[PDB]
Amino acid sequence: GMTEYKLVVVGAVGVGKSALTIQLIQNHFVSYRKQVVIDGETSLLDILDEEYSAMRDQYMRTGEGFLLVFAINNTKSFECIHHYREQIKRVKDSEDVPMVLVGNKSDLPSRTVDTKQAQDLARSYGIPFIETSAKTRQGVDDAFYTLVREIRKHKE
Ligand SMILES: Nc1nc2c(ncn2[C@@H]2O[C@H](COP(=O)(O)OP(=O)(O)O)[C@@H](O)[C@H]2O)c(=O)[nH]1
Ligand SMILES: *CCC(=O)N1CCN(C(=O)CNc2ccc(Br)cc2C)CC1
Repeated sequence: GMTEYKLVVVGAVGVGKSALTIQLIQNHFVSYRKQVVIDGETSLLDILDEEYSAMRDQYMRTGEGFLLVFAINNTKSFECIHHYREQIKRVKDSEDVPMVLVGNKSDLPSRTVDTKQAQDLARSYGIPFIETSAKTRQGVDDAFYTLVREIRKHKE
């Protein structure tokens, strides 16, 4: 009776992909599944489980929506976003794939990527940007819920 969405969290190593997922589900900071209610509608999210790692194309292809995560104190991680977005476009064979740009570790003061640079990038890609902290939970439900909204809009 309930929609199920396969979400992929992608980004450079140590940007907080795992921590974001654990925060979402367990509300704690040290596939995975969670049911959420968004706009009145219950959905089951299935979040599929070194500088950076390249992910299997077949794995990427199973995602219905993607969080593109970088860490706001890691400029190299922000550089990687382009490559992950290009991989998603390639494997999904579409310029229009549900995605959100996520700038993580917003609780840290050592910032090297300005909110405005990321805002401008996300505008160029035509996607929402959300600053998050896996540590404080700031932004976390917003990132995932916004992604589900993107998926639902795309399906309509
Ligand atoms: N301060 C802070 N540290 C974070 C945040 N998210 C992740 N970390 C830390 O960053 C490191 C890498 O996080 P991890 O989830 O393993 O990154 P992944 O490789 O992208 O899955 C760990 O030491 C985490 O505790 C966050 O929002 N704030
Ligand atoms: C900073 C992030 C970055 O430079 N990249 C580029 C490499 N990459 C890929 O995902 C592309 N490589 C890839 C993927 C699947 C298969 Br099958 C084979 C290959 C070579 C990670 C992001």
